[PDB]
Amino acid sequence: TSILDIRQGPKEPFRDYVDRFYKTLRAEQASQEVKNAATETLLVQNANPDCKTILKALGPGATLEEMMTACQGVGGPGHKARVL
Repeated sequence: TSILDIRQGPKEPFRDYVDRFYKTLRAEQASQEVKNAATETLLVQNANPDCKTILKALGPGATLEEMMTACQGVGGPGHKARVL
């Protein structure tokens, strides 16, 4: 029931990931250093690796739209041969 549980699933869309992130955040919006703790940085940090890279390129203060746009860009399943 922690924000950690909020991760960027493989088959899970970024939207669902954000919903969870914001769901847990609002579940107990608080931390030992919320100020120092950049929520956005948490989502990105708690986000996949590639997304992290894409988010890194994004900017130190991208918008949800930009975050979702980059996430949507992230690679994935793109072929016939059923992925492992």
